[PDB]
Amino acid sequence: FTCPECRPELCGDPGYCEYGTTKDACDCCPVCFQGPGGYCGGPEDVFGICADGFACVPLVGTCVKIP
Amino acid sequence: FTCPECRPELCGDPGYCEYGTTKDACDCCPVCFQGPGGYCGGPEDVFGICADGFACVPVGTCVKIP
Repeated sequence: FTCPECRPELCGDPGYCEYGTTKDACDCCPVCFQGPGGYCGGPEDVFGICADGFACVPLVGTCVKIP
Repeated sequence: FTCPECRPELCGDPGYCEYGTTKDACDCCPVCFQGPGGYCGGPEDVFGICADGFACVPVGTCVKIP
């Protein structure tokens, strides 16, 4: 899948989020940061996007802090 | 592609969901429904998931079903 045109108005809302905020893979809309040890990866990072200092690790993977 | 099994306790918090709660793509993590007019679908509904009585309308937008 390649991303069709974005419109800032359309985006839903993730609510407040503890670890950070960031845009969607094509960079269109904001979503929340996955915490440490929480689901991530998947097609289009649907399962999460790791907060800064953390990297998605598979066995789809999970957020773990790098050195 | 397909889903691996998961740890329920793991899945991150989705927040208070004005339109309601549903399950994962892998049927594991809880998720909030997209409201009316909000972004809808894409690969695996990554973009959104329209609430019962609401349909993806082209990617697409949730539009109330009469």
